[PDB]
Amino acid sequence: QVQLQESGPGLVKPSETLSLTCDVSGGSFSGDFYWSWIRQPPGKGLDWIGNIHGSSAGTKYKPSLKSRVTISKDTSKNQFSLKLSSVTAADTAVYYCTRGPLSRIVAGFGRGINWFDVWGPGVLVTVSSASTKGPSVFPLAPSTSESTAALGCLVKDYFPEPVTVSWNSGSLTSGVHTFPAVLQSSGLYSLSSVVTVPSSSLGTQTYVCNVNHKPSNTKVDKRVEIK
Amino acid sequence: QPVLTQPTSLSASPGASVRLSCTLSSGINVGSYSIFWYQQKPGSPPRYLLFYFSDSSKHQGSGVPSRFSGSKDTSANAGLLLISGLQSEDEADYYCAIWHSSASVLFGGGTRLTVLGQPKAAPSVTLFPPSSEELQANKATLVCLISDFYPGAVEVAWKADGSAVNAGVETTKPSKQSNNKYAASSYLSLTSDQWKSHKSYSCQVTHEGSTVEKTVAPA
Repeated sequence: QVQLQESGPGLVKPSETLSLTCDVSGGSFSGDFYWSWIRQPPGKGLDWIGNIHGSSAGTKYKPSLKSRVTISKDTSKNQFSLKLSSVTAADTAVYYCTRGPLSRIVAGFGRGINWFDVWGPGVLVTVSSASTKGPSVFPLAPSTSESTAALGCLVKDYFPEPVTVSWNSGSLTSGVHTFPAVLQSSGLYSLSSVVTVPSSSLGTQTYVCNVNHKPSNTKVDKRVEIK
Repeated sequence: QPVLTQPTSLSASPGASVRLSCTLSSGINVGSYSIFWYQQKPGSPPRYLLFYFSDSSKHQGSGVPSRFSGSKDTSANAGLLLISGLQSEDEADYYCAIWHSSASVLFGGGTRLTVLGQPKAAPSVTLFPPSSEELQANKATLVCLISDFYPGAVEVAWKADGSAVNAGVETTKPSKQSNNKYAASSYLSLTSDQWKSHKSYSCQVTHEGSTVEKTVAPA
């Protein structure tokens, strides 16, 4: 399978240049198909930025962005890149790389330029003038106890998004609920991740939330104890 | 300045057949363009659904059920995405797209499809008092987690000793979970001294006609 993966800084300051890369695995870059960049502001719809053709390396960009955008390629590394200059908060979005179908599928179709058949998972880029801030991770200790007990971690006052939370290094998935963050008037995010376990489990099992805040290069492993 | 118009929201009952329209602006003609369709579910990237130019020129896509198909309405100058026998998993955002020679790839604003038969579900509420760690930092954050409710609309209020709190409250918008129900969270951010100064705090979640209130008490 031709798997794509977007990478790049999660935070870019205004007027600076956003720079992303799409690594392609399982397939060659060269071929009669387009490699494309599409973005989606949070909750906002889809917006096409531009593309580069696989075998011709030619480029096509959104007319309202032509002055600001550069889509380039690295055949030695098998990855393409996106550069968007003079960004503002209007450029905050999840950014996706995509690949069109093979020529065989487009028999007399117009290049499948707007055919986005395989997608990357997407990376969030926040354009903001505020500084990065790692989280403070506080235990949410379970509570008379009911037959099920909820324990969790509060991931408090971080910037920017996103934060992921696993439990017991991924060993624990059933009953895990990580909630979308709140954003405070202060500009800082907070979120909570709870796992719901049977009462019995509190005397036998240890519980560790694993908090990953990639923008601050911080990971925290916090044991949720009972007191 | 060509643009694609999609209805922002559409609701239909299960088993119904629905028509999602992607209307092209007056300057361009729908007969001249292949309409592409993309589907996006919460928490995941969009996927190619199908493209329809005419009965001779179209493509269905790996894994796309035959109930989804493409069509056009020349009189309304619109591309159509048709869904027969609507299922609950068909709930998603749907995007259309064309290539214009001078305007490049044009996306429609996207249609948010709702299926109407789903039953009401009451919210389950968990309230956490602040941690001893946070208290040692002179702060206290109360965390109110609200899951498994439907419809997605709730109201959250806070009380101190049973009386309304007037500040320090932030509440997330409802998001949809993996079980098609809705989730939200509300935070009451205080100082440790404010936490100490009342005998009880409570988080009151109002869903439909009723409220479930959880309470914590310092020490």
